[PDB]
Amino acid sequence: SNLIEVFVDGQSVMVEPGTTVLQACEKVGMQIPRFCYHERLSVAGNCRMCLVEIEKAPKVVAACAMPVMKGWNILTNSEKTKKAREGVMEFLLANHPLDCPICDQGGECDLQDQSMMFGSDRSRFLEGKRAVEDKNIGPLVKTIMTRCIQCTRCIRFASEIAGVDDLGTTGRGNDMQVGTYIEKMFMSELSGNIIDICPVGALTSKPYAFTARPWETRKTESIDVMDAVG
Amino acid sequence: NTTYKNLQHHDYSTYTFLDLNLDLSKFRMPQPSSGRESPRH
Amino acid sequence: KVDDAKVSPPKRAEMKTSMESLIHHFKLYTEGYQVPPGATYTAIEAPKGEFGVY
Amino acid sequence: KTSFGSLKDEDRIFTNLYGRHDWRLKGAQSRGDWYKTKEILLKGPDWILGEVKTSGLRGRGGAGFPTGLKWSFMNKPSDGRPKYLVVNADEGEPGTCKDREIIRHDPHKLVEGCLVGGRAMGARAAYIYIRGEFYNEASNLQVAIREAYEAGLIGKNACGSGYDFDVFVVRGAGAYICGEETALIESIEGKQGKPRLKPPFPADVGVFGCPTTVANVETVAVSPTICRRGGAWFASFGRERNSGTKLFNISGHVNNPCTVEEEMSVPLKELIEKHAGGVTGGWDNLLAVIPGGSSTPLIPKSVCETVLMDFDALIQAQTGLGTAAVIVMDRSTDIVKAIARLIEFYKHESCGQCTPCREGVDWMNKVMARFVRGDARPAEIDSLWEISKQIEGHTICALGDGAAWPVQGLIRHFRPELEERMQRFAQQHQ
Amino acid sequence: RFRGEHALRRYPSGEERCIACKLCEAVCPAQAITIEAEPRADGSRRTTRYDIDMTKCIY
Amino acid sequence: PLMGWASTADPLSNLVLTFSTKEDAIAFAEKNGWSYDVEERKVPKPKSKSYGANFSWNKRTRVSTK
Amino acid sequence: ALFVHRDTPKNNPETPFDFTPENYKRIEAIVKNYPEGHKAAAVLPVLDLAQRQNGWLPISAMNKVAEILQVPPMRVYEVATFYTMYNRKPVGKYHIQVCTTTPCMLRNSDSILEAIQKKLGIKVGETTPDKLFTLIEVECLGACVNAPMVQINDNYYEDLTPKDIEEIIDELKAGKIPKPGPRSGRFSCEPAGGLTSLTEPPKGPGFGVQAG
Ligand SMILES: Cc1cc2nc3c(=O)[nH]c(=O)nc-3n(C[C@H](O)[C@H](O)[C@H](O)COP(=O)(O)O)c2cc1C
Ligand code: SF4
Ligand code: SF4
Ligand code: SF4
Ligand code: SF4
Ligand code: SF4
Ligand code: FES
Ligand code: FES
Repeated sequence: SNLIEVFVDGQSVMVEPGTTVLQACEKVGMQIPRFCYHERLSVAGNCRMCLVEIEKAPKVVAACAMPVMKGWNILTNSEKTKKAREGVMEFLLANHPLDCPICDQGGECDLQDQSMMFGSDRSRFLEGKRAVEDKNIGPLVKTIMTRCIQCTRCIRFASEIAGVDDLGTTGRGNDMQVGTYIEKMFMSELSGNIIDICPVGALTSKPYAFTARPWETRKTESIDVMDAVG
Repeated sequence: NTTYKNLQHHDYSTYTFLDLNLDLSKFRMPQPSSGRESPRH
Repeated sequence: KVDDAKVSPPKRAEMKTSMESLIHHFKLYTEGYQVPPGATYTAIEAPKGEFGVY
Repeated sequence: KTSFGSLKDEDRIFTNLYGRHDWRLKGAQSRGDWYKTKEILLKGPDWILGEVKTSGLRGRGGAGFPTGLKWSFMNKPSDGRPKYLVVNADEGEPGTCKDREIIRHDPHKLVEGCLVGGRAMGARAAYIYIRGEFYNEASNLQVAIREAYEAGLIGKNACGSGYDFDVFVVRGAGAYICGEETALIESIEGKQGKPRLKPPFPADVGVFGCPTTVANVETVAVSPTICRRGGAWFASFGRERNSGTKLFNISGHVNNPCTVEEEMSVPLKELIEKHAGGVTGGWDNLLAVIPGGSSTPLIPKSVCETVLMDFDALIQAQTGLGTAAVIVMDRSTDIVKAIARLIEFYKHESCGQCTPCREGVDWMNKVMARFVRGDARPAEIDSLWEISKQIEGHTICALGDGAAWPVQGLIRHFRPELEERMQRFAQQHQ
Repeated sequence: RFRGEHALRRYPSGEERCIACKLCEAVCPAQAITIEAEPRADGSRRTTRYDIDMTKCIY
Repeated sequence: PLMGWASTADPLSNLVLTFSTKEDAIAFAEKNGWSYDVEERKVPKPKSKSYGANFSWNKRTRVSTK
Repeated sequence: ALFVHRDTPKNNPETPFDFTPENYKRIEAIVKNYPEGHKAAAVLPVLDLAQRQNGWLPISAMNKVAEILQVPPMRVYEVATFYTMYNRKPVGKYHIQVCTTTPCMLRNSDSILEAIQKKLGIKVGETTPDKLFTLIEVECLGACVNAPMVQINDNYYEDLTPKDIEEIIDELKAGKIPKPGPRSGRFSCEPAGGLTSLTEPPKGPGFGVQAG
C-alpha cells in the first residue's frame, strides 16, 4: 500500500511515494550535507552539496529534489560521491573571504563544519576572491553581503512567507548580488527571523552583533512570552 | 535569379513590430483562462 | 608534521593566505579534531618502566 | 548503401539560400510549400509520429538526442490543460549562424513545420522564441505570419480542416542561456532567465504548468518535408544512425567563409577546400579545427586528415557536433588567446544557479589569463585538468560542460606550445 | 622562543591588535583568559574586558 | 566585585548526563534519589514537498521570483 | 557595473514619466497575446516597449510597469538587472556595438577598435561629450559569418575595413543611414567564390513525393 523500495547502503526501506531521496536517507539516519534545502522552504537546486551516486547512472544526480522511482540503490559512500563533495567544497571557498574571527556565526557556521567533515585540506587558486559593497537592509538586521555564498535561501522565504518582496537576485556570472536594488528598508514582521535562516554569517542581529560566540553561552529551555502563540 | 528580393525591411522603424502586433491581434482564439486571473488578484 | 589539515593546524603563511587554513584553524582550536569511538591501550618504555595510557 | 556521399540538387531541403524568386506565400507555394497539407494532417498524426520515428530525424541544436523518441514522449493523454510547441531560435555558440538566413529568406516552411508539429502532438499554439538582437528578421517573420493569417489557411479552421492553431513570436533580451531547454521556459514565464531541474521534465511540466516541447529551427523546418517526402529516403543521406542533411558552415577563417547544405557523411577536406573559397595559406597553414560551435574541444590537423565529419567519429574523437563553426584557425595566431577569449565569453554569459559553473568559470578565467601571460608552472596546467574533470556532470544546464570542454581540448592537443609559452615567460622572469 | 610576560601588541601606527575572537579562551587550559566583548560606534569590533589569571596561567 | 566574574554556590550545575534511551534516564533518576521532569521528544515531521508539485499550472504555490 | 540603484536625482521616484494612450493600446495587444491566469509574464515586452520609448530607462518606468502589471516591482528589478538590452544608465541616441569573440578577433578586430578609437576620440566603454556616440564592445551577436561586426540601433554591418568605418562615421555625422546589410557586395550571406550552392529554379511539388 503505497510503498517504494530503496536500498540505502544495502539496507532496504519502504518509503511513501512522491518524496525525495533526502527524506529516505534521513529516515535511515544519513545526513547528506546540504545548504539550499530546508524543510520549511520549497526546493531549489543551487547549492549542489546534496550529490549522491545512484548505481548505473553515470551522471551523479542531485538529491535535494529527486523524485523516487521504484527500486533504487543509493550509495552515499562511493568514490565519485566523495569526489563530487570535495569538488563542490573546493569551489565554494574561493569567493568567501577570510573573516572567521570577526564573523558572528563562527561557532555555528555551516561551511566550517561541513568543510571539516566533508571537504578538503589544501586549497588551490592563488588570486581571485571578489568583493561586494555592503547593503543596508534595516537597523534591526546587520548585513555584510561579502560573506554571502549566494545560497538562495532568504529570497524564497521572503517571497513565500514574508511576501514583502524586497529581496532579489541581481546580475550574472560571479557578480550575483542578493538584496534590494532600490535602497529601501526591509522593516516588517519576522524580519528578525532571517538571521537564523541565513546559513552563513552574512546576516546577523544588530544589537547582539559582536558580544559572544556559540560555545561560551549555555542553552536553557524557555517559553515565548508577550504573545499568545508560545 | 541573382537579385536580393528582400529589403522590404529597409526602413522598419522601432514601432513597426508593435504596430504589427496590434495589426495581428484580432481574429484569434480567446487565450484560455484557468481559475484566477493572477496568483495575487 | 603530517600531510593532513584535519589533525594539525597549518603554518603561518598558508594561514594568512588560504581559506581552508583559517577554517581548520578556527574549528581545530575551538572544537578540536574528532576521534573515532574506540577503547585502546598502549604502554611505552618510560625510564621508570611501562608507562601505560589507556 | 552510399559511397560516403556528396552534394546533390533538387533533393535539397530548403530552397532560396539567397536572392531567389520572391518572398511570398504564392512564391513558396510555387516552390513547394503549403501544398495540399490537409490530407497530411487528416491521414492521422500518429502516422506522422511513425513517419518521424521511422525516417530517423536526428535532433539538432547541440544535443544529438533523437527527435522521434522525444515526440513519442509528447503524446500524453490530453487533460484540460493544453499543450504548447516552442521553437527555439536563439543564436548562441559563436560561429553561430544556422537559422538567421533561414528566418530571413523562408519563414513559411518554419510556419508549416510548427503547424505539422502542433497537429502531431495535439498542441494548440507555437511560440517562436527569437533572440532579441534580430529586429529586422523578426519583423520579416511578423510579415510572414501576417500573410499567413491574411491568406487564412492557418489560424482557426486551418487548412480547411477543423483544427485551430496559432503562431506567436516572443522576443529575447540577449543571453546565451535563453537558448537552453528550460531557462527558455522561464523566459516565457516572465521570470529572469534561469533553468529548472531536469528529472521534472519540460515534456511533463512546462510553460506555466502545461506539458510542452521545445525544438530547434532546423528540425521543425525539415519537418514538413519529412512528411511530404520519402520516408527512409531522407535517411539515404549519410550513415545509418546519423542521417539526413546538415548546414555545414565555415564561419571564421578561410577565404570567403560561408554556409552550405551537405549530407551527413562528408570529408572535412572536401568541405573546406571545395565549398568555401580556399584556405588562407593552403592546407599546410591551418593549426586546428573546431566543430560544434564553441561547446566542443578543438581538433588538430593529424586527426582531421582522416576523421570525416560525422557524429559517431566526432564523439569517438571526444567531441560534440553542432552548427556553423566547422572551421580551422591558423598557425599564425595564438589559440591560447582564442580559448581564453572563449572563456571570457562563457563568463560574460552565464547565470549563477549552480555554484560549479560560477566558481569554475571564475578559476578558468583567471588561469587562462595567466596562461596567455604564461604565468605558471605545469602543476597549474594539471590543476586545470583537475577542474575540468570535476565540473563535467555537476551542473543543471549544459553551459558548465560546454565551458569545461575547451580546456580539455587545449590540454589534450596543444601541450608543448603551452610548455614553450611558459618557458618564454620563465626566461622573461629570469 | 621563551614564554614570559603575557604582553599585547598593536599595529604599526594603528589600533589594538586583538579583535576579540575568543580563541585564546577556547584554548586556555585553565581558563585564565576571560573575554567580554563589545563593539563601538565606529564600526570595528572590540572588547570590554580581557583578563588573565596569573595563578591559572601555565605557559 | 574585584574582577567581574561569575561565582556561584552551584557544585551540581556543571553536570550533564548523556544517555541512550529514556527508560534508563527514568531508572537512574529514580535510583539516585532526586526528582525529575520528563519532557517528551518530537520528531522532524515528514512533509511532502517536491519540485513539479511546486511549479504547477493552477495552484497558488508559485514562487514567481526564482 | 554598479548593480545597485544609487539615486542621483533626475531619478529617485517619482521621476516625471508617462506613456501615450496609443502605446497603451500596444500594451493591450501585448497583454492580449498571453493567456489569462499568468498575466504578469509580459514584463519583458512591456519593458522593452519602455526602452524603445525612452532609450534609457528610469526607475519610474519600472514603477509604472508595476502599476500596469499589478505585481510587486522586485521581479521587474530582477529582470532589469539580468539581461543585456536594458541599458539602465542614461546613454546617448546612437549606440555602437562592436562584436568580437571567436572568429571576429582573429579577423582583425583590433584594427576596427583602433579605427573607432582614433576617429571617434573617446575611450572604450565611455561615452562622448554629447549624446549619440556611445561605444561598447560586446560578445557574439549571432551573425558570425563575416568580419567583426557592428550593430548600431537595429542595424547590422559586416565586411568591415577602416575606410568603410570612416565612411560610416562620416555618414553618421551627416545623418544619412547606410544599408541594412554587409559590405563588399554579396547582398546576403553568400559564398563569395563560384556559386557552390544551388543554382537552378527548382521543380516543386510535381515530381514523385510520397502521398503528398
Ligand atoms: C547550452 C545550450 C545552448 C543551446 N543553444 C541553442 C541555440 O543557440 N539555438 C537553438 O535553437 N537551440 C539551442 N539549444 C537547445 C537545443 O536545440 C536542444 O536540443 C533543445 O532543448 C531541444 O531541441 P531538439 O528538438 O533539437 O532536441 C541549446 C541548448 C543548450 C543546453
Ligand atoms: S560565514 Fe562561516 S566561513 Fe564565512 S566568515 Fe563566517 S564563520 Fe567563516
Ligand atoms: S544572504 Fe544568506 S540566505 Fe541569502 S543568499 Fe546569501 S547566504 Fe543565502
Ligand atoms: S551551469 Fe551555470 S549557467 Fe547553467 S544553470 Fe547552472 S548556474 Fe546557470
Ligand atoms: S580574542 Fe584572543 S586569539 Fe582572538 S585576537 Fe584577541 S587575543 Fe588573539
Ligand atoms: S594557561 Fe597561559 S599560556 Fe596557556 S593558553 Fe592560558 S593564558 Fe595562554
Ligand atoms: S540540496 Fe541544495 S542543491 Fe540539492
Ligand atoms: S562572435 Fe562576433 S558575431 Fe558571433
